[PDB]
Amino acid sequence: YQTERFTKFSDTLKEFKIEQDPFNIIREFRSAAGQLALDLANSGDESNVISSKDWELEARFWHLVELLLVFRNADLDLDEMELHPYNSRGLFEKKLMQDNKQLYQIWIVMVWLKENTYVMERPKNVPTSKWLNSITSGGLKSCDLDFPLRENTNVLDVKDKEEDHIFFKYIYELILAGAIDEALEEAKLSDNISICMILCGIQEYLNPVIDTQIANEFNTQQGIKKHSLWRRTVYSLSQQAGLDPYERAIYSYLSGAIPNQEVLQYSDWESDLHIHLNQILQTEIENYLLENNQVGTDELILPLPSHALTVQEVLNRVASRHPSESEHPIRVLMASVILDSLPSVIHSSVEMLLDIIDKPYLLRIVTHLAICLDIINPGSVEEVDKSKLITTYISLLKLQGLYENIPIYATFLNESDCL
Amino acid sequence: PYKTDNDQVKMALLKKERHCRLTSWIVSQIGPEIEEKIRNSSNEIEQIFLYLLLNDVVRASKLAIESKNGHLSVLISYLGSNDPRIRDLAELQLQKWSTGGCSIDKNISKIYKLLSGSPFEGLFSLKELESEFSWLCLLNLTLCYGQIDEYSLESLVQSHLDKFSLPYDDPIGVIFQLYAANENTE
Repeated sequence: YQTERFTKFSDTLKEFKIEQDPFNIIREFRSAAGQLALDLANSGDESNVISSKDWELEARFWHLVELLLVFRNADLDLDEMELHPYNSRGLFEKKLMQDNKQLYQIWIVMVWLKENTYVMERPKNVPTSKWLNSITSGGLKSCDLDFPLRENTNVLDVKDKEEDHIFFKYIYELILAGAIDEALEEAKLSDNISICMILCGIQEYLNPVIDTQIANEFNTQQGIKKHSLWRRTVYSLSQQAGLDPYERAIYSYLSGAIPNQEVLQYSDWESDLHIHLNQILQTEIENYLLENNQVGTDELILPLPSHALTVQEVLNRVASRHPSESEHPIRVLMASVILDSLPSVIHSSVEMLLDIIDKPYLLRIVTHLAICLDIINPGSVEEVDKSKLITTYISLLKLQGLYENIPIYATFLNESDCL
Repeated sequence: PYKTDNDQVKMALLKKERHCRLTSWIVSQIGPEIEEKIRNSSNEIEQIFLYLLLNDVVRASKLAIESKNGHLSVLISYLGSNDPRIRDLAELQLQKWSTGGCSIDKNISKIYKLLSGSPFEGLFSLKELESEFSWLCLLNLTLCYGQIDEYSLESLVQSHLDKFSLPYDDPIGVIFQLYAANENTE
């Protein structure tokens, strides 16, 4: 049956044009692609696993699109935040994220990135308690994380290191997926309390009594006051070798840094891009705080880079670092959406009809995207480009013998006359 | 001097200000005592602790960093934020050690106890330091870490005094007692 597909997308348009909010269209597009992603995946020829991934990718694209256009377009401007110098860093961070939309967009994108991150299954047969093997062998004179740093790593039993590897890798995957809470649960329950405490340092300080404007979200102070310190402390910890590469990787991510080579070598376009947006973000916040004298000089223990990249440039670098992935045509759209250069690329792939034809999803996707765009933002895509796009997709509805659902697509030109 | 959105915030800021001045002053007093002690220590982690005794979180953190105690270093940076998560986590770690825990360094435990927010009030207690430090120094410990936000300055100081008899004849002691006694100063 699967050669139903076009119907599904077409179907959504019917429903929209017939209940005369348009963001639902896209939401449905997402679900549609996702549903299809499941079909080709379950039981299939290994020729299907490829086009299955091109559907999952499809789906993620619709999601990213929803998220960003919702934020950008459903922009109805709220009330400005009036801080005082007595206010906590927590509030300044919040203000920053309110006022600066360019940067919040980065947040949105990172959220999306996390959303779609793979995490291994929870490690089984995890041991009763930490470093149990070394303790049992004798020779651990102190039971604290810093003991084998104080003197040769030869102290720790092999099996203990191996388990620490399992743990830190799992925690890292959880952190990249945004699963910070699950990471704290794992830390707690796997007898890694100190690592947990480290993970608690992620929050900026807020106090409900002083920072009135969040006396709703909180009843008790939380987060840590000397954060610039925390951050250098973590970064330094991250650079200290004789630690597992995933642990160092974790601290790298937390400090707004770029994890060690041993770990970074396995990160893909999405993962890598995520890492570097994280860096942009971290740097931008800390600079925002410095520009408002909310950092205390004592805390500037160490040099961290102060110069934030632009999303343009991060994308550019990650691109040259992951060419295969980068060049994939829906991931190009992903970037195009991220930078807002989206009608730009529509008109572009339009002229590529004048190796877009070789890949099937593309001509569809661009067309439906163009439709959505002009629905949500009338004027968005040039009248001509709509004409050209629908023209060509329609002639494929003909080649598939689904003339049945052509009128729906007609509802966008007087050129429709000619059908 | 600066204007405040509402008046309970003002009250809160005034509390912070007073607290900061009191604790800067205590550090002024205990200063040479502790600096002497740091002079004579032969152990780095103990020095880190003493730096916490002078309410210098940053130099402690720095020495930690330098002495290859990095995790500790991270933990230290929390001292003086009253994050109840960290408080209960630190206490938990302390119980786990104090139930088996074949061996934990004597000063690392002290530092964790400081993170616990109740360094004498406790089950890994710094109360025995009664015999090694000026009463004022330990009071500094309660006042700086101790649980600043949930308590008023008075009932906090009172909390500390409830754990330690001060010498009858000592007048700066007397003033703390009169301050904490609040409801019945007279």
